[PDB]
Amino acid sequence: MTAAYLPSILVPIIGLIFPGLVMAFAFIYIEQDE
Amino acid sequence: MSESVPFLKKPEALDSSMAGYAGFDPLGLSSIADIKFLQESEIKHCRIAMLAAAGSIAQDIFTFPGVSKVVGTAKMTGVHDVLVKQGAMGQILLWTSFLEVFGTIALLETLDGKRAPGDFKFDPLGFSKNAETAKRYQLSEIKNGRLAMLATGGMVHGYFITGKGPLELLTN
Amino acid sequence: FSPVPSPEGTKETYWETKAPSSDVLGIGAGVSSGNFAAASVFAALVGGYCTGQVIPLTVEPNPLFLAGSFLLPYSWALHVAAWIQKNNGK
Amino acid sequence: DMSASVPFLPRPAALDGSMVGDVGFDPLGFTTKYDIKWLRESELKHGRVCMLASLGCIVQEIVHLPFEATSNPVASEAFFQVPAGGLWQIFAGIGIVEHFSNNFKMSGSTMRAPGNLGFDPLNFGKNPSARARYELAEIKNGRLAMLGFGGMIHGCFITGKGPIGALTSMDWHQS
Amino acid sequence: ASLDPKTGFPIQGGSREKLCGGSASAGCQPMTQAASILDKQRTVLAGKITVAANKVPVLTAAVDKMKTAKKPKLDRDYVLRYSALYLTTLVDAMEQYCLRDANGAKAAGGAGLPKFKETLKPASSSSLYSYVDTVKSGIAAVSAAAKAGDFDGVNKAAGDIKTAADSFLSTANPPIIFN
Amino acid sequence: MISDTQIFIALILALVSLVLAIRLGRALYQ
Ligand code: CLA
Ligand code: CLA
Ligand SMILES: CC1=C(C#C/C(C)=C/C=C/C(C)=C/C=C/C=C(C)/C=C/C=C(\C)C#CC2=C(C)C[C@@H](O)CC2(C)C)C(C)(C)C[C@H](O)C1
Ligand SMILES: CC1=C(C#C/C(C)=C/C=C/C(C)=C/C=C/C=C(C)/C=C/C=C(\C)C#CC2=C(C)C[C@@H](O)CC2(C)C)C(C)(C)C[C@H](O)C1
Repeated sequence: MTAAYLPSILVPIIGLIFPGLVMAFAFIYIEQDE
Repeated sequence: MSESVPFLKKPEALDSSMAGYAGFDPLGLSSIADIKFLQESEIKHCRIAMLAAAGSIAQDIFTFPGVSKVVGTAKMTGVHDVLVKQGAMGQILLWTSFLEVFGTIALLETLDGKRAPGDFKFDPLGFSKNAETAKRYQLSEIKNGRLAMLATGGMVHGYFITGKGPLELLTN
Repeated sequence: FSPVPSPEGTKETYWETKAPSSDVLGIGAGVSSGNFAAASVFAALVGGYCTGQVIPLTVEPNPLFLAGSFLLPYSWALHVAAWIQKNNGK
Repeated sequence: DMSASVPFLPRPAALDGSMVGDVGFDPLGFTTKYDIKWLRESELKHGRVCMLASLGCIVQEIVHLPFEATSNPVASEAFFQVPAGGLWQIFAGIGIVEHFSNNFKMSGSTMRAPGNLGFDPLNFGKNPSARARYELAEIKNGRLAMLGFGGMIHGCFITGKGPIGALTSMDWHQS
Repeated sequence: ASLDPKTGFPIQGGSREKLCGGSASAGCQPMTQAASILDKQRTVLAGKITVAANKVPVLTAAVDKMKTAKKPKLDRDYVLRYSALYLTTLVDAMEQYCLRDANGAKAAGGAGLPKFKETLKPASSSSLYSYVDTVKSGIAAVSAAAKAGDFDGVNKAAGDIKTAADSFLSTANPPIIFN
Repeated sequence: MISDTQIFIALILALVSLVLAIRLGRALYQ
């Protein structure tokens, strides 16, 4: 595979950090009074 | 009642003031379409047919320099095919399509009513400055144009049978 | 809920009479019932004749007989217009 | 009322006569759909590019820099036989010049007389009426050069020679 | 410095990052590039040739597997579909490099859109057109062997293509442009 | 085959789409 390193970089980020960040920031937005 | 067709009733949408009025509308086509549209269409068919008839006759009489080696035998409509392989017919198409884009606009204000049928204001030479000579020239344009439409049909159809072309068909 | 636009020249066409007003015929509102009825039969005969002449369809069909075959359904609309005009006194 | 250039057509509302270059020639009603200040700015900018381009076509066919990749005198073919790093460098520079001259503005933002970009370092427009005469000159030479450059580039696609070369030897004895 | 075997993209950096004003030094960085658009089209064509030629042993290796089998059939469909896809792509790219190499900048679009009446010199009058002829004959051999059932014929013919395409690249020495 | 540079072109253009998607979403959100 060409650029074979990309799945081992992008899959943990997309699968763990990306949801971990949207859940973290969505929680802040849904739990703020203003 | 109608002038041209005495048995038939006068066409409701047709009036004497309009050029080339003979009360001729047996099928009542003027009732179906807007009269200004038909009038512009008749004038346009007239002027193209006058050009076509004179073109048929002149192309019999003489030929412009060099056309004889582009096209040798073909006379009436055969030349059209030879010149589409060349670029002549395409060039004329492009420039008449330019003029007919502005004719599209012109017909739109005719249907808005601010322009008379066939009136392109193209009178460079002083031939319509009387409004009596103008009406006579208006009638002669319509009549010569109608005669030219029938003549263009007769010249091309004669070519379709014989291939002679108009004046050559006359001679033999 | 907001004004619904229609093209200019929109007129009222709802009818509860025997026949619709001649306005439902558009550009043919002034044609007589005799003229539709004769056009209706003419379009039916010519359309059927042209249709009949090309029923075994070939790779070279006559284009006038194809175009002339469209007169058969067009005749159906013609006799409906003939019935409408006859019942409006035209 | 009627159009001065197109006698059978009415005169477009957005022309009004005052604006330089008006002979009532707007048949397709483009002024009703767009702001005419933007249209004139576009027309002036187009004509200015075209005057530069036509002058470029003639002068390149006569003379070129004493280097290879500049020898070819056919304008279209010269565009390709030349370093593309230089060509993009011109494209970037044009992008810079466009920004500063228009004072970093968009279509609404640009409008200031249309086309008055301020780049007239010499005092040619001494008399303002002589300025007006030069304005009519500018648009007429620009309009002429738009058609003129277009003819040159399409001659070059057809003939493969360039402007003066295509004129001097035009094949009268064939299509 | 060369073209990637499978991708056909400029691979080596060429060790040229010179900003060098004055002499451009063919600085591979854009706006310092000394390469013409014609040179870049030539590198694209050479890249296509590399992909095709590296694919040539795939046919050679596939044909060898076919011959080795318990019963041998020489899949005429595979051999033809290779020739219709990879082999024809080689010939057309080789012809185009010849066209640019002979007529010059006109083939780069100087004469305009590709037309039925190309107003430029043909792919002939090129020193490397002979190599294009070799590949064309080889394509005919590949098809002829497939119709006949000759396993050895396909393998030799593909080898002829491989030598010819490599020979074309060596004589041409296509400019390697990374911009 | 596809080069890594070609993959990087796609990542640039998809990034441009991500920026435009944010702006469209912010406009819809008001
Ligand atoms: C809807 C489109 C779509 C989908 C479902 C996938 C799916 C996948 N891709 Mg992606 N990909 C796409 C488009 C898409 N691709 C495009 C257009 C590109 C070119 C830029 C890529 C480039 C790409 C790379 C380089 C890699 C993947 C990989 C993967 C796999 C793992 C997930 C990952 O790492 O994502 C990462 C994907 C990206 C960073 C690219 C952006 C994704 C698209 C453009 C956005 C789609 C947004 C969508 C419309 C809305 C989602 C929100 C939703 C809640 C409503 C998975 C099969 C990985 C893989 O193969 O692992 C085996 C990997 O390494 N993809
Ligand atoms: C969506 C993608 C995804 C990916 C890429 C992974 C990746 C992994 N999982 Mg899986 N997992 C996932 C989803 C995913 N998980 C889901 C949805 C579930 C629930 C069903 C699980 C449940 C699960 C279990 C139960 C286990 C794993 C394990 C593992 C690890 C594999 C074994 C290994 O060698 O670990 C070696 C791991 C390490 C050396 C530790 C690395 C820790 C990382 C690098 C630091 C992370 C920091 C943190 C995320 C930052 C947070 C930021 C903030 C925004 C939240 C690997 C890290 C195993 C594991 O944890 O391995 C120990 C394991 O036991 N997973
Ligand atoms: C000056 C100028 C103006 C202008 C203008 C112009 C160019 C005006 C041109 C007008 C023209 C071209 C008139 C030609 C009409 C031809 C006719 C009526 C045909 C009759 C043929 C018959 C009966 C036949 C036949 C035949 C048959 C069928 C078959 C043949 O075998 C035999 C035969 C040949 C006998 C305008 C108005 C624009 C404005 C301004 O003022 C400037
Ligand atoms: C404003 C001002 C100053 C200035 C300035 C500047 C930069 C002035 C430059 C002005 C220029 C470059 C004018 C050039 C116009 C070209 C034309 C009109 C040609 C059209 C083509 C034709 C007729 C043709 C053709 C051809 C065809 C199609 C086919 C060919 O085969 C043959 C043929 C040749 C016949 C500055 C900025 C210095 C400062 C100052 O404070 C204010």
